[PDB]
Amino acid sequence: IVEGSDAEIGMSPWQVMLFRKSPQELLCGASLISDRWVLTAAHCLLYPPWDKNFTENDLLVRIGKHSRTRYERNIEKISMLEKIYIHPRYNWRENLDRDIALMKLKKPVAFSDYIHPVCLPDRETAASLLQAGYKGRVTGWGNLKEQPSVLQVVNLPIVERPVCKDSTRIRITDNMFCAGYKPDEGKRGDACEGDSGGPFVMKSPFNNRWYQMGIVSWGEGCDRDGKYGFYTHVFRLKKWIQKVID
Amino acid sequence: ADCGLRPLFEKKSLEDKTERELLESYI
Amino acid sequence: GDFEEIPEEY
Ligand code: NA
Ligand code: NA
Repeated sequence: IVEGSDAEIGMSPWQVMLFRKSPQELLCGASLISDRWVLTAAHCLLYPPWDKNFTENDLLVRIGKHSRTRYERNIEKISMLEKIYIHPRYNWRENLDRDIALMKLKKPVAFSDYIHPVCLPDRETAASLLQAGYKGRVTGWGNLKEQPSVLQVVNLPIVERPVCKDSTRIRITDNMFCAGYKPDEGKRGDACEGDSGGPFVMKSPFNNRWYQMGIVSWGEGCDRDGKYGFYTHVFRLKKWIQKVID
Repeated sequence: ADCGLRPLFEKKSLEDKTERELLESYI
Repeated sequence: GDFEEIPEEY
């Protein structure tokens, strides 16, 4: 996260760290959506241009964390994966369209002050909140510039689709949305390397619950002027999510 | 359905330091 | 690596 700030304790109790078992390291972000299911970017698990193809056994899920590097005894919980599901139309060759994956945990995780699932949007929540200028929040342990001690937070405004499309030569799809400040707006911030798979969340003003509207997917560089962060549109892929869970 | 209600914030009626930036953009 | 060691159990 570039140009964010340190999270408060318990501010993002759905934040999940995808952890590599050997060499022990951060792979990606992710989010908790129930006591047994974790949501992330498909590119976190499968990205052939970089010879990435992780299997269940290569990885661990670390839930309830704050510190990037420390073992947070009596607070985090470390879970093994039972199974990985990648969208069958995930487009790694072109533009990362449908950049989404689910992870089923071996055992349900215990909820706590620091561990709690986020909501997934229904159609009406999506329509209400996914509007240009409306701000969301993205969190991660990724790079601070194109390594944090603790989880970082940044609030960013949703950008108009033509502004998103005109910022890149990549083909943008209805399964993506972009966010970030324009150079003229003065403020800045973005996701970066290692923040992949983490959540873009919004707080509904109607029922006061947090919803995960996006997944950290791609950006040309990090926090570059005139470029934006691109996020997987979670509601657009909700049919696939539910079918998998069901 | 207790999703999206954080124990240390919504559950206790406490606000985090920048959630109101988001509310103020929902215009 | 820069990562404090996790319990062996995991
Ligand atoms: Na364009
Ligand atoms: Na930018």
